[PDB]
Amino acid sequence: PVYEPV
Amino acid sequence: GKPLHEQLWYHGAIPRAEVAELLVHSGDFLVREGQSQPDYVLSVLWDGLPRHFIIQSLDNLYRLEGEGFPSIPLLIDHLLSTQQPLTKKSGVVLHRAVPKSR
Ligand SMILES: [Cl-]
Ligand SMILES: [Cl-]
Ligand code: NA
Repeated sequence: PVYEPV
Repeated sequence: GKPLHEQLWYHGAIPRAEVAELLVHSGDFLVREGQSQPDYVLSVLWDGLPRHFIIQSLDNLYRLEGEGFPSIPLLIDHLLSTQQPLTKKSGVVLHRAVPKSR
């Protein structure tokens, strides 16, 4: 799954 | 303060498919348990698509890319009160808290 780059 | 799991916008172990059904307008958000990983996630609708931000936990603080807060409710209330973007790269802003279906 893709997550926001944080 | 009121524990995270009692907040109206904390949904626990809901999967991404359910997040997409629950968020309707840009800036709608919820916090949930991770699905594929164990950290909490702030999921926010932006221009029709959910965006998923892992809330980092370290040194007794919670953060995205800015300040560290002593709890997730404090982080959320700060984002709502300042309207600052969750990250500079995303431009996403919290506007309103989606209640748990239960
Ligand atoms: Cl909790
Ligand atoms: Cl899913
Ligand atoms: Na607030």
